Amino acid sequence: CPFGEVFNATKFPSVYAWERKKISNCVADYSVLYNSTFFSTFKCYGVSATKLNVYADSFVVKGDDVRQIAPGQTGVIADYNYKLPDDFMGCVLAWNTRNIDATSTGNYNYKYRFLRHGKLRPFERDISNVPFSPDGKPCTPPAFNCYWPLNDYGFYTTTGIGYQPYRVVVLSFE
Amino acid sequence: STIEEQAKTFLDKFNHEAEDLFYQSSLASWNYNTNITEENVQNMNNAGDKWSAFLKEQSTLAQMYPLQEIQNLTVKLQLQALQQNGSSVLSEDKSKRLNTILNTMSTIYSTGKVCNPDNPQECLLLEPGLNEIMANSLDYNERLWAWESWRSEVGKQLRPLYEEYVVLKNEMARANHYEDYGDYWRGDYEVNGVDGYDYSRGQLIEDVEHTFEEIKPLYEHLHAYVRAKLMNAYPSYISPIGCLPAHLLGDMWGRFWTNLYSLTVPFGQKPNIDVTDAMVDQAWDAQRIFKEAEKFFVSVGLPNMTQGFWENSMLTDPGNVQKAVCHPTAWDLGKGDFRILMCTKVTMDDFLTAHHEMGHIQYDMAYAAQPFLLRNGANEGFHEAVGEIMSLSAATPKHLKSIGLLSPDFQEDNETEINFLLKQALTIVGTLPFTYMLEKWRWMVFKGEIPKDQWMKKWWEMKREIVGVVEPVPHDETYCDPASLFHVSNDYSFIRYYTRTLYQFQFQEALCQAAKHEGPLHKCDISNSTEAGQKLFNMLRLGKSEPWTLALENVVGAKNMNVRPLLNYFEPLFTWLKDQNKNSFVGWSTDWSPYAD
Ligand SMILES: [Cl-]
Ligand SMILES: [Zn+2]
Repeated sequence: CPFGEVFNATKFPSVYAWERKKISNCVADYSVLYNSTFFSTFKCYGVSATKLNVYADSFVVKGDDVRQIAPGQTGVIADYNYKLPDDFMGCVLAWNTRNIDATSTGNYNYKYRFLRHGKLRPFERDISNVPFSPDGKPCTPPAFNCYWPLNDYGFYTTTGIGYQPYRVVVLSFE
Repeated sequence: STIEEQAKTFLDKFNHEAEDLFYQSSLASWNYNTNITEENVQNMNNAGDKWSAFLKEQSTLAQMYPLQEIQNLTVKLQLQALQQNGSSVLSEDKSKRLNTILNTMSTIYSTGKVCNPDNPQECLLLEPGLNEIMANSLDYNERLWAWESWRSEVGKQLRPLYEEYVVLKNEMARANHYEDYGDYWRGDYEVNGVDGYDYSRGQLIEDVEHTFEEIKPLYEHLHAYVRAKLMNAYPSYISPIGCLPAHLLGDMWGRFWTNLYSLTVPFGQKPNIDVTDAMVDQAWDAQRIFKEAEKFFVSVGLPNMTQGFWENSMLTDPGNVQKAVCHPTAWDLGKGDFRILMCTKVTMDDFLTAHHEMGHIQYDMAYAAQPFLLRNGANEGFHEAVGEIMSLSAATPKHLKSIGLLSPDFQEDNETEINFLLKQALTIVGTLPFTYMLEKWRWMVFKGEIPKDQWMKKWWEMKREIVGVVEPVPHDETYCDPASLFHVSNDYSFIRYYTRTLYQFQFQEALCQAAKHEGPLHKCDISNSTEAGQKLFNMLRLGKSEPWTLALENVVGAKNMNVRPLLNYFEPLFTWLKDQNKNSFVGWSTDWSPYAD
């Protein structure tokens, strides 16, 4: 029922600081979104129908980055911002948001993490912004080996689909 | 941790930071080259210098990681590239000074115009005007005048600067552990580690000179031929066993004998291989042209142009109101952004050009998955060569038929083919000795082998020996003819034009064999041949990533540069030339002159 608040929602979060919405009680049909060539991805993982019965994560990534919101999957996004378990699952949906989330001049709100000691455990999250030394030392940019771990996407409207902004919704099942 | 793993974690911040900061400069550059404003041209300088700044920062930052203690090649390559002192290794004076010399040369070359003694009120510059004379005028004097003026006015002005230039540049070069500035340039072709595929800054000169020999027979014969063809045009002005007067070779420097076609055509009675007529008749437009080029690549197993290519590119001139600079170019902006800027006219020439430039694009895409610093043709020669194969396949009468541009029932006279080939030779083969000689002299200047006071002596000594041309007027050190030519007086390695030119044959050949082509090598069109595409794409997807020697292997199955393919492409012409030269003399006296009367 409250899916209007997630998709169709104005403001979207960066991948590193992704949102979880809890939905129990409320029952919906799923046919709300079942029928739309607005969605570019929509790969499901272990299901597809309606038995009438739930977690919904959302965030924005680059076009090529969508690959990585599937069980297994390479890294950076899956290593460092958002990991899906190999086990459990529901579905993963994406749509192109060039018009919204990108500008002629270039849009830079949307961020991601590319430096981290360790990999995320599925559904884990890291909102730390601590200058990164590949040894655990303290820091002071750009002290030869000190970098900030967060990178700006920088979505312009005239980039390859690979580099255009995409919104994502992951529906975990419980 | 380890300096390796900790270098990986530098390049990674570098790529994904450079990529964006570069896309800044491209988007700017692009705005300008298309909506030429004062507003725009200034932006083109902001991110433009912010780039140079970002670079110098990261260059000196990258120095921090010791070249020595590394082993993941890919990383060593990237680091090497980035740690490029260049200007830094100098003083503060002896660096801005160099910089000074450069820009002045650039501008004086671009801004130099010469004055008509027979009418002082009209005075044009190289392009057009002078270039126009050299290309068209059939008047000995008119020609001799342009040629001389140029090398005399702007030639001399550049002499002092060029003298100063060679020092600071060598000073620079030697400081970075190079034998000379030449040794710096040859640098481009170097490869270390990677056994079986190595190459040194000596192996080049060795290989260029070795290759250049086998051309001679062919060259001397083309030479011999045009010579006699020229005598006819300029009767009494030419010796039947002498060099060719430098001012009668169709352009200012004689770099290409293209324009001599009108005078040297084997069979002037045969007509157009030109569908400019037939294209405009079937009401083709810009779109159709590129949409065709698109089809051509897809045909061999390559991808459609990107949606972004169609909706972002500029395939047509907007005329006035929005004035744009129209030199045809492919753009690899980064961020999956690929564009052509081409002010298209519905002409065969343009139709071909579109196949060339869209070739660069296809290369640019191929190597896009490579990290930023490795996105780039294997060597300075690779990108232009790929470009050129495309026009090779597209220009075949076969391809032109199978497309509805060439009227169905047109046959090929062995005479139309000899025509076309001669055409090619005037350009492809004329420019070769010219090229190799040019950069030999440059090389030798940098190896400190030509004394200041014997600069022009040695220039023309070699134009006579190597190229078979002579000066209409004698030239002391007051002049400086080598710098009369863009590439030289604008600090650009010219040898690329030699190697590319070879590759581009080794390539087209390999590809026809693989496309299974049956006729003369020059009748070859690789269309519809997916099997051949695969083999090309094999080197394409590499970028600067593997050594160029390996890169070459993937395509032609060999580890080095080979000229045989080029000579093959000129077999039916070469034999026919030996025939026409029956009674002609083949070779030249270095001793004869146009002058001294
Ligand atoms: Cl010259
Ligand atoms: Zn080109």
